[PDB]
Amino acid sequence: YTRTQAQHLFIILMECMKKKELITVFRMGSEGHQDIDLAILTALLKGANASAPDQLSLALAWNRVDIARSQIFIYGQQWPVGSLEQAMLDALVLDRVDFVKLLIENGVSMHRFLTISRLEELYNTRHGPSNTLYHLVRDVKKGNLPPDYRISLIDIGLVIE
Amino acid sequence: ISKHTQLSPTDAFGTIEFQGGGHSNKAMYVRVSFDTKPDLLLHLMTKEWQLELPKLLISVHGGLQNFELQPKLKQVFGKGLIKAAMTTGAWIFTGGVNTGVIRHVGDALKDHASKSRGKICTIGIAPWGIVENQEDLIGRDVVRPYQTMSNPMSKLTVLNSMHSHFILADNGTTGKYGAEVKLRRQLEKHISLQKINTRIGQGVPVVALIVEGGPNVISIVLEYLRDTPPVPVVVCDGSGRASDILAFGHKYSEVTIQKTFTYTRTQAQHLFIILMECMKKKELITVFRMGSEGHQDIDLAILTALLKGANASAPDQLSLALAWNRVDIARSQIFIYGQQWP
Repeated sequence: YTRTQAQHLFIILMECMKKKELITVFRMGSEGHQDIDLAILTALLKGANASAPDQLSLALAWNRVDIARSQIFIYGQQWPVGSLEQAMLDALVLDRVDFVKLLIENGVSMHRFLTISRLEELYNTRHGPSNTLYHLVRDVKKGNLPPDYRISLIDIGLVIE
Repeated sequence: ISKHTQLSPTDAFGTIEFQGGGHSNKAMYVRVSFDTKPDLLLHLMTKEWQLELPKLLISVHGGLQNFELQPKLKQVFGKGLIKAAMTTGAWIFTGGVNTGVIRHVGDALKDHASKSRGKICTIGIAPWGIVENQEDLIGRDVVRPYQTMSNPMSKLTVLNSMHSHFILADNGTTGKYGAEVKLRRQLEKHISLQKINTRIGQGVPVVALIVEGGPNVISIVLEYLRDTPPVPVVVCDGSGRASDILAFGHKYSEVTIQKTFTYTRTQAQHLFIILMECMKKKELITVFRMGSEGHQDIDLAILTALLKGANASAPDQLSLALAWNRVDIARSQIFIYGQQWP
């Protein structure tokens, strides 16, 4: 295939095999990861060499619940304190029902998570699909509203009434 | 010290709501001394908790470390245990904390509860010194919320959810085991002698289930086999612990050069004396293997071991099968060729 044994690519080949922690091989029925789409995504989580919260954030961004279920949520992960709470808040803002269910099943409790400030933050999000809450808040509290306005829980009570 | 503690009264009983899980599960609990008489415990469990007297008792002795069972084996084990505990009105005695085989029992209960009706009377007998929150449970006869979140650096373990009742026994210490084994064995002995509703004269049958284990699992198996009423046990092979060693030793009854496993103090220390005593009393051991031997269903393996383990006559076996409401068990075992009914 090359210029006989006189010319070889063995130096670069052995350097690559020295850095073989990142190589992923996809074989039909021989090794694991029989799905190539799983082979690509699982290589990205370990290839980033980041913590569990960063892997969970990446899986949340990709909207792949099974990837986080089979890889991120395993035995002995040692989440930092206050990380699952932030993951739950991010999943709640981005409208990820499957991740909310998975985080609920894996330890987090809604009674301690929900505070007044967190609910205020939830009511003033920009992610997710469109909604008509701003028009209702404008219609309730007088004819005029400032542009850069934070919607307080009093306004939500007024619009509910 | 030489057990110089204060004999204070009990101050923790009621019901706990396991906050955090996706299941709304209630669990009654009491905190009693480890020297409490079995009769009073049975009175509490029968009259205060409104539990009917069981037709069967199952002990789930296993390893303490968080081992992992391979797939296609833990699933069938969980399904068989659930079916045996649900079709037959029975109690399950577990460790209680969320470590070892108790986690497997917990997820088996959790998977069943999402598909079928009914409740399983799972009872956990755990020491008080290992719970992650000794506080948050002192409220007497009042619902106390409990958190299932696990902190790996807390050096303790959380109470396993999906358990119907808890018996928290304390010897006064904190952070060590050994305060519940004797009480659990005494309660099993006292409930075994309890009379079933049938007027034949037979007590509640008791079986033991072994998954994973350790050096003390051989000791408790030997103690079960040496009881004045013998108690059958059931073991598994795909665990990788002394249960697998026991299953291997079940074959070739009376290979002594295979006593090296880097698991105990070399060849100088061995459990071969107790192992060979258990293999001398191997008529009660039952081994469940996937596709190798017979009894491919573990729920059938448990029930068939109880009929032969009682060493009773055909009428008593038929009465037991009638009480368990298992027609197939009597059809395939009791009604065979040459039974000689009185």
